[PDB]
Amino acid sequence: VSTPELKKYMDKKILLNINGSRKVAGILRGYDIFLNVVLDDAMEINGEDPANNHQLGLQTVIRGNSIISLEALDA
Amino acid sequence: MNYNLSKYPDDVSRLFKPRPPLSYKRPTDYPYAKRQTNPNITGVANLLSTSLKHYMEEFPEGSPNNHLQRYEDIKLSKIKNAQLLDRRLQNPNVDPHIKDTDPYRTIFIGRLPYDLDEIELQKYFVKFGEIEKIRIVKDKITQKSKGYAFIVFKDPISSKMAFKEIGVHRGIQIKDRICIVDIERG
Amino acid sequence: RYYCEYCHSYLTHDTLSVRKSHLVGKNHLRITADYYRNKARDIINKHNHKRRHIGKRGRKERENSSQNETLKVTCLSNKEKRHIMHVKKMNQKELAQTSIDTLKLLYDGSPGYSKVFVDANRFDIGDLVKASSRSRDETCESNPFPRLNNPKKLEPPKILSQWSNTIPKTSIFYSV
Amino acid sequence: KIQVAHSSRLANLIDYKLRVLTQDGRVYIGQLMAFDKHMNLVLNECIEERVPKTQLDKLRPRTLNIKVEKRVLGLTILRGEQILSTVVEDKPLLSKKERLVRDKKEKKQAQKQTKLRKEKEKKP
Amino acid sequence: LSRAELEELEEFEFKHGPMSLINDAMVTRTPVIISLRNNHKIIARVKAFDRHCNMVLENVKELWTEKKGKNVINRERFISKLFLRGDSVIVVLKTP
Amino acid sequence: GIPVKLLNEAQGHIVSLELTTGATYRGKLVESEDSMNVQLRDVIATEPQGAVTHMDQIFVRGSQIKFIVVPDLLKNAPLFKKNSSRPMPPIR
Amino acid sequence: MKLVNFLKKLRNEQVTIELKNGTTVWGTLQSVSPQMNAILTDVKLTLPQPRLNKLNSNGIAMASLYLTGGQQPTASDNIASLQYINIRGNTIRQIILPDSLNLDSLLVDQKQLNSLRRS
RNA sequence: UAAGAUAUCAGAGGAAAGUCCUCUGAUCAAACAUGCGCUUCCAAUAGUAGAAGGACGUUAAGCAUUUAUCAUUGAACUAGUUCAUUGAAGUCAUUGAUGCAAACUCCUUGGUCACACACGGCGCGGAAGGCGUGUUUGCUGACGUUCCAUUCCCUUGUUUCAAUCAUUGGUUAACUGAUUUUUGGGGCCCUUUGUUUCUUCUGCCUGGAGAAGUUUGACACCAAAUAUUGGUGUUAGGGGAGCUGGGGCCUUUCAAAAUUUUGGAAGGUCUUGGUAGGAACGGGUGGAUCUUAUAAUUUUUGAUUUAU
Repeated sequence: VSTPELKKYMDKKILLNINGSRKVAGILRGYDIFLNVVLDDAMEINGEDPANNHQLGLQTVIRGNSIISLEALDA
Repeated sequence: MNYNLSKYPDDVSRLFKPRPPLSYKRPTDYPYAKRQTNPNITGVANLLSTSLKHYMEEFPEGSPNNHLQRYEDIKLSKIKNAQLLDRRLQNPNVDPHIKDTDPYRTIFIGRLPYDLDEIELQKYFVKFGEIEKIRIVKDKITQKSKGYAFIVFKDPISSKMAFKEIGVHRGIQIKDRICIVDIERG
Repeated sequence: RYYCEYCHSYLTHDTLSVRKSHLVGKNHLRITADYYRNKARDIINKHNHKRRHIGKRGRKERENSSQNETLKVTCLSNKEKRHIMHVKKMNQKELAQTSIDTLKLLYDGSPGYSKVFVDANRFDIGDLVKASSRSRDETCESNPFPRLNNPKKLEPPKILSQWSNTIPKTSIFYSV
Repeated sequence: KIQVAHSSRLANLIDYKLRVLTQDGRVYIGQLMAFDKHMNLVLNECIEERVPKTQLDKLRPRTLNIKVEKRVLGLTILRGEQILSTVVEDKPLLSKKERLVRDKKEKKQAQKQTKLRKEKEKKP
Repeated sequence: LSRAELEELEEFEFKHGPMSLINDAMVTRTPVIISLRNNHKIIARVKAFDRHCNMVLENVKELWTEKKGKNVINRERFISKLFLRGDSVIVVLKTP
Repeated sequence: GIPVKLLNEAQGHIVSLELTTGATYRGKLVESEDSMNVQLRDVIATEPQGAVTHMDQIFVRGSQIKFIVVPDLLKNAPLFKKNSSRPMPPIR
Repeated sequence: MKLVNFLKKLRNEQVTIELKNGTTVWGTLQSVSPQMNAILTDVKLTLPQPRLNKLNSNGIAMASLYLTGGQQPTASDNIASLQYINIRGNTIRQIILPDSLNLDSLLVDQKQLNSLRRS
């Protein structure tokens, strides 16, 4: 029905938790009414900060049925 | 509280004091990652289709779907409705009762009062040219006036001027009912 | 249709933004501020009028309380009680708005006072208050020696009015 | 204990202290105040009650006593997706006769406000 | 679309579509096997079905197997008349 | 529906959450929409195994909320009045 | 068609709602909602024992059974009796309806006939 | 977010098929009344108690358990162990957490009613259901428009006895019963805690009082900025007359059927409810419900029985 208002968030670095355990940080470009979201320069965070962390791709789009939370780690 | 980023002033904002933080309690259900419905669903096996015969011999005749026969009663009744209509469509060049002069001279008049007469019908329709014939139609099964008549004028231009005038004029009032006019149709 | 039941009025032109112009409108804010101020006092002012359950007293306790003398009760007049409830209600308003902040007054010229007590410019709260001067740059170069006709004496300890005549009448030493 | 009306839906039993079950096996017990199309509900002074993992061997089939660890959380708004069933616990503080009395005095008082508002809006 | 238009569409998809397997199983009195997402299978005869795939069944024979450390048992539970919610099912076969 | 209309009544007051993953957030609630999804500001976030942190700004899909705890003084806001007398509307 | 409109006519019957958990609920049925929210009366909700030499039963449902406040202390086997249980629709897996009632009277939906009789 | 709808069924009627509309049946529902030898519950005072529920209370560092990071490099070492250095993350807690049990303290609830201290009911209530008849209505509520509507009295500690006073009735001035006024005596309550908590004003424990008022109104309270405006709430309880609804019973009158049953009218008696709003009509009116868009990520057409 209504579009989720993340208008203030876009172009900032954003951590979000995919389903349960996986955490994905990137720079948020765009969003839609289902909360499927797309972001640039993604990186999958893990327990060891430089070691297990690996980059995903140039552009990646996430389905909104696996967003739980979406914290804005910038201003 | 100190900051209170709210529409209200500082007194009203301090008025909505929240109950203190929720105590932590170690969770009892399954973790959200591990959550799943039963996997390893063993498919409809050949061994299952081998054990069908124990069920099949036990209930060889299935029970009758009598709720379906309520639908087979109605749909077959609608087809029989068409056949009684098919008995009627085979039976207008025959009827004797519609078989005088040119069908371009014939007005249909309809919705006429049950309790009209041919003389009042003649008065009104003779308004639009000399009449060659009338007939009110009556139910041949028992002579209820059917509420229609056929009126043959000496000219089809007077039949179409009678049509003009006394049907598209809302329906000619004769006695107490609003009488459509058409051309013969039939 | 849509309406705001604090104001009791329907919206004239229904859009989404006309709602938001009414939702953060000055008239509407003053209503909803005032609406909860009334429901606040009404739970306290309408005090729980409890229901009594009277037991048939004993033969024993009726004789032990008969020998005990009847105490005098004190009932004030209607004019008297209308004033004393005006006072006691205005007193409980005061204990709401005390907020004993002597401790902020004591650490005024200290070396981190800008960063902890100014509270526009902490870390925890500081980002939130800038939305809704004495800056963070202040160091201990300005005002090197506090006592240079600058500081004010510590404001003396407060005391109860009712019992203002329990105080010892004379000081021990001669003040200036 | 308490006997609920044999045909009483969720709309009827406002103010009845309920006993709502979620999918995880946690129960919220409080006074109901609203509900909805998809059955999410507002309890007034609810308490979540959980059977901890250690106690749960005790409920397996053999007077049992269960240490139920509960935590207060006043005035929640639950979600529908999570509810599994409901059961009634207590009946409301006010009578059935007295809940009609408070309705008719409030129905009278609500009407008096509008006519006093309409005539204060009409002339001024 | 109109309300009458959907009534035509529903009669089509039941008659000339994937659910025609169920509809042709109801009319011809042929028993079906159903697999629920429970991981246990019921051998039954259909008496009605619907859009959501829920269905009223008759002479139901459920067949449920369980295991605990590689020890198996095959349990059989008989029911006269049953009403099955439609989300539970994953695969319906029609017996020969 | 009142359950959702209440959540709009709680803007700019401290609330709690409990996401269906089993976390617990509690900070001041800035935004809410009709699908019960919320933006909290200046929060304290408690992971399901007890670990607590602080984060400035957070958004949550409404679908994962298990309950919200609201300040207790809204228990008598006027959503809950049974017999209400609205005036006659103005003509459009 | 809605086959939930069949359940609405099955009112005042003995029934067994059998849930997604594995919890069976034997009781007297009342008004079923359009979303299948069945609401019962004189109920007895239980868990079966999957035998197999002490295989552990549904851990979540045993908690939810005791929490209802219907389980009596000297219930040796795992049952819980109470009055009035309102049950959210999506949780229903099966409904074991009784042997006595005739389907043929009840499976004739009225809106099914009222579409054909009107045309 | 939208559209549509306001019980279903069957029969007769009005404008061969169907729709629209109307009165007659059945079933369904709601509200209101009103019954059932209906079901369950409603706490010592002839005593210092006790029942249900709590305590996010104490004893208590109780008792009994089990827990406190990983990687890299060197030394010693048995053939794992300790020490030191470098990196990674790191809820708080160890007076903890987990299991077991008791004692004490304290909180909220109610008919702490009337009669009786008497060798498997049929006292007056209130609370909660189940079941049955009857009436109204067929979603419900404001609002407007024409109409029908149309009352009073006493009391606000209570009860009981005595004294007198007045009024009314029975009988032969006297007696008896009922009711009211002034005093006195006794009983219980005053937490009514802002000393009757329907307002306002006067006022009180050697007393229970006096004055004014009651809904297009009055009163209380809250909020301001320099009196006004905007908000929340109060306007009660008890008894009697009247007036009217419902229930059972009695006698009379009438109709049908074979002295009786069924229905209708009136009078009498018992019991119970209401007592200031109600009817029609009208709207680009509110809310509820229902059907369909809607089984396609944000609730209800399955990723929580931890399973191979």
